[PDB]
Amino acid sequence: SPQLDCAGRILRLDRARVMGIVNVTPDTTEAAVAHGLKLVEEGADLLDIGGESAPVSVEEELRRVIPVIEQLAARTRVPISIDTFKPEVMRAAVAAGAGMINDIYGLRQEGALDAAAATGVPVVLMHMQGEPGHMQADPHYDDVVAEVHGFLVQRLFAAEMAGFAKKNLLIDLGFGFGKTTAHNMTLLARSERFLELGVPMLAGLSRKRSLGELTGRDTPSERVAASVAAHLIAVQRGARIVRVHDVAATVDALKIWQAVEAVPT
Amino acid sequence: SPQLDCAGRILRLDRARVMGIVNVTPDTTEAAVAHGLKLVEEGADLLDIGGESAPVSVEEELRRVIPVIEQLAARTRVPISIDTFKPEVMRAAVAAGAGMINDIYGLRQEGALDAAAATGVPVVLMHMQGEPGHMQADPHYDDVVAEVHGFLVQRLFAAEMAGFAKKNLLIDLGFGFGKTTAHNMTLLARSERFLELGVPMLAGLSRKRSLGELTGRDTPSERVAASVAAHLIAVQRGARIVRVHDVAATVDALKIWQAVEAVPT
Repeated sequence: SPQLDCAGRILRLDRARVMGIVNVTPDTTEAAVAHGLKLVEEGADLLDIGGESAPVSVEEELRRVIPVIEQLAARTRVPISIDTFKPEVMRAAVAAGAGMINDIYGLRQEGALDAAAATGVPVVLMHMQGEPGHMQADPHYDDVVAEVHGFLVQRLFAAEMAGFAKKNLLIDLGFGFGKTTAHNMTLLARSERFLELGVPMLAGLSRKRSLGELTGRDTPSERVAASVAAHLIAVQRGARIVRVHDVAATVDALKIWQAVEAVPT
Repeated sequence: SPQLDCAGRILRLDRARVMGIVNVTPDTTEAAVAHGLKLVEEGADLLDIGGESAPVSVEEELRRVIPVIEQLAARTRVPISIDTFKPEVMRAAVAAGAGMINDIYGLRQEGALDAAAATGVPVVLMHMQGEPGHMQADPHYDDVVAEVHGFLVQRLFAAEMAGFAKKNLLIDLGFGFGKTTAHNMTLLARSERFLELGVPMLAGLSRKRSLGELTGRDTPSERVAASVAAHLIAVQRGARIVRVHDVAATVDALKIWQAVEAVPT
């Protein structure tokens, strides 16, 4: 069973780990720092800091996330991830204490590939159809599994060629990003097939629109039970990190699961 | 796909069904009926009416549950189950419109076997160590799976000898009833073993103390996420009815499960 060296903060991947979501959007720094610490006390094994909400300028993104990373790094021991697709924010976040990069664009932004390689921290390669801010309105796939797989194969290849070590790579199937409810459930059901790529898999389905379509819950905050069910299924099918808003609820569910899995067959 | 004929109210078991818990305890009648109606609109496929809390006298148990069954039967189309171990309560409830008997004692109360046979409604044979009103302080099992199996085999045969048709029998592993948290997790993990009995399996772990022990939650109403996880796992391992307090939450989880399972492997 592998583990991540998150710039010195080790995260074992023998069991599923919970990544809490800390969005810094309008002081706002103290509120976000408090929010992360409260997620840690609820059981979060790591925190994901993001400054996007009009897309956010690099200067504003840096002003939003750097103080929150600096402070959380000094006030918790869990790995602190930076949720950005921009190379300057990757370099600066890591310099302020981030030990992981979570990139919705899959290092496809100009300079992101080389910048993330040079930081030496683990990087999550997400799949999305489209570009940050412009997701496909009518997503389409001949074979959503094969295309998401093919994309990940080539980003992983680019990462290796750009100088990455394999221990520093994760994949994320990117539920919700340019995908219908059918695409999402199909990827989730066949998600175990992506384990053949040999890197840990991160899954994020927290309060996603597809969960609401299936259950009829139009309000995202009413989608807690479905998110717990979704992340449990993702974990059963090989996801070893789950990115969630509802940390305590996900933590509780994983405890039931771990106890069930410990029984010898 | 099998089904229960609950005194004329058909309950299909092609997918897991949600049984809502309606406890009638001290106008308490109008409150319980309203609560039953609310569980139905939240999605409950059937309701379980019980008058126990100190053991309750038969006169009081009937005074509590009969009006609630009569009225709920007249205002919903769902099966109404009576949660009792007592023969008189079984006969009166079924005559008042109950279409199922849910028995913690496994028809072991004096006269229960013959009384329930004569009603003609499906009956849940639960396993418990101990007696109604006196639960075991230190439950023990050499082999909890084999012993729960052996018990259920014998209750099914005794029911067979009393005249039951198989369509009128379900089993219930009785999580929490004369069981440590460890016993519960072993039974839950290996619960698929009991599908060989050839009858539908009902699972109830809603807000149970064992979930609090696994998660650290002292408040039972703080145990929803763990109840959702437990019941999803129970359904994945063969339970086709789940008995729950948090109906809307469990329904939302089961819809996610069904959507994932509909994808072709």
